[PDB]
Amino acid sequence: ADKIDNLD
Amino acid sequence: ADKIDNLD
Amino acid sequence: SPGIWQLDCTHLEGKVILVAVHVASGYIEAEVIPAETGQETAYFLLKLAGRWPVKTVHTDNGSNFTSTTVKAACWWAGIKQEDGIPYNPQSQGVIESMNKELKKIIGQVRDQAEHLKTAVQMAVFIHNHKRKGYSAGERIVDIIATDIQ
Amino acid sequence: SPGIWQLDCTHLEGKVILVAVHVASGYIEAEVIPAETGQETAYFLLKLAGRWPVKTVHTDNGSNFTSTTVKAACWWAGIKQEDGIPYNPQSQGVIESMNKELKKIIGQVRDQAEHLKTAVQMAVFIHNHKRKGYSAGERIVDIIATDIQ
Ligand SMILES: [Cl-]
Ligand SMILES: [Cl-]
Repeated sequence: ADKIDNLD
Repeated sequence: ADKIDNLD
Repeated sequence: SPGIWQLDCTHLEGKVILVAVHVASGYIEAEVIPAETGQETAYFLLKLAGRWPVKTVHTDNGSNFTSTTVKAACWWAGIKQEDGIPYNPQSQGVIESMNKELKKIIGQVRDQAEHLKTAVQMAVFIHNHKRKGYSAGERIVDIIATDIQ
Repeated sequence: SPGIWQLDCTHLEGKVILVAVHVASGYIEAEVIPAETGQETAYFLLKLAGRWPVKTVHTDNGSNFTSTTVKAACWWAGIKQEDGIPYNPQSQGVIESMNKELKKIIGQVRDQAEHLKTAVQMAVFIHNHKRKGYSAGERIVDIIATDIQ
């Protein structure tokens, strides 16, 4: 998701 | 429950 | 003084952030929980006392002071549980200013994290490493090491 | 060496206890998670680095060393992510003996707690406050304060 905790 | 984390 | 902490509870995004502040340094630990219950508060204090030498905790409100679950955790971990009455009115303002600082930081990171808990731990890291010069994380270690020696 | 930590993952009750050990003191932090994923390990490292000045983490296995989520948290938090190869074979035995000690402690408290996570935090508290004499919690503060000075 483009987040540090959800790179997806 | 007579436990620290559940006194019940 | 090396062993005195203050609990603080603030709200964001419909969730509760529970914070412990080491009064003499301003270092903090914090967590996100769905709501502020005696069981959640007791577990947080058990965590904190396993990690730092917690002598006294000033509770954030009268429900956590009354809670027998909280008192049970403070007995287990050897912590003196006290009220949080601001006999020094400076306390009120310090806490309010800290909550505004944390929410500011959380907003500056918020879009790097999908979950609030990640943003809150980013904010703990920034707060504790900020040089104001020493940081809060340096001050707490120095204070406690001085006490130990 | 004030900044070096080792990850360690051990299992009990069908759950995973993830541990970080500060190698020079033997102080630990730990949590219970349902399984050991790069997201859970990354969040744990973000928590740890906000609370102590974590310079290097030796990962517990190859999957956490490879995980881009763990590398992302180590970048965020300024940690050098390293492997956990026991070039000093003494490391292998220290970790094994630590896991056996924590499980021993957890057995000794286990019936005071309904949930495993409480028992593990009781065991973290007992491990860090045990004098062997100074305790690991005293050693870590001494070591880091000496470094800051
Ligand atoms: Cl609440
Ligand atoms: Cl697993």
